[PDB]
Amino acid sequence: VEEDHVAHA
Amino acid sequence: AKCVSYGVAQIKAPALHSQGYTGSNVKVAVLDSGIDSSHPDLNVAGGASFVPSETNPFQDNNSHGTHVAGTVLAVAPSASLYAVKVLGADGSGQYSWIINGIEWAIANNMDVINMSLGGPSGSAALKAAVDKAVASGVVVVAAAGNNGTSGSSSTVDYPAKYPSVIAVGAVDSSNQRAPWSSVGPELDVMAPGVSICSTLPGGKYGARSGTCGASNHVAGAAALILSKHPNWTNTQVRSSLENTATKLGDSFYYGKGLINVEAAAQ
Repeated sequence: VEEDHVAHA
Repeated sequence: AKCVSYGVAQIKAPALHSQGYTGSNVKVAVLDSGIDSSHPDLNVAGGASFVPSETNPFQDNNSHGTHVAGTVLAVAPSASLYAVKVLGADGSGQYSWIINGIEWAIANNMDVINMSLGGPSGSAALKAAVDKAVASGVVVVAAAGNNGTSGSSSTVDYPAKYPSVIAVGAVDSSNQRAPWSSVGPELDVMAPGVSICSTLPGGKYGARSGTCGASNHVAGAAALILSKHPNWTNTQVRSSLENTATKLGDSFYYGKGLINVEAAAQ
C-alpha cells in the first residue's frame, strides 16, 4: 500500500 | 466539428495507408481512462477495467482515453483497439491497477501497449510488469511526461523512464520541442503533441496538448509497421522507429527525433 504509487494522465 | 490530428501527415502515415497498410488485425491496448465506444468514429474490439470503482471500460468519464483512441485510429484506422481501463474519471490510477492492465494485455496477445500516462515514483513492480510485456513480444510505448526541463537532470516520468519502454516526447507542427515536453537520457523519440485534434466522448472532438498525445502517434505507427510486417518482433519494430527517425536537435531534448513511419516500414 505504501509502495502502490499513483500515475496520472 | 470533425477533425484529425495534423500529426498523421507529419509522421508520414498516409504513405502507408496508400500502400494498403492501415493497421488491420494488429491489437493495440490503450491503458487509460477507458474509451467511449459510442463515439460514431471509434472502433473498440474489447477491453477490461482494473479501476475498482469503475468496472465499465467502455464508458470514459475523463475523456483522455477517448482522445488517445481517436489519435491511434487516425494513424492506424483498421487497428483493433482495446480499452484497458487503469485510470479513474479523475485521470489518476494506482500502479497496481496499471500492472493488472499490462498483465491483461500480455494474456490477451496485444501487439502494442500505449500508456499515455506517468508518475514520478519508481516501482520495481511496475518495471517488472513492463519488462515482462517487452519480453513477451509487446511493443510498449509511453508518454515521456509534461515536466519540462531541470538543467542537466532527467524529468522523464515512469513508466517511460524504463529502458524497455519507448519514451515519446512532444513536438509542434514545426518539429520544435514543446516547452513542457519532458527531457533526459531515457527519451527515445518525438511525435506531434501540441493541440492534437482528436475524439472526445459524446461524439465530440477537441484539441489537446501533451506527450500523452505524442505517445498516441507512435503506438499507431507501431501498428502500421506490424500491419506491413506482421513477422517483425517488438525488438525490430522499435529499431526501425528509432533508426529512421528524422534528426531534430540534441538527443537529451529530442531523442532520435521525429518518427517517420514510412522510413520505419522499409
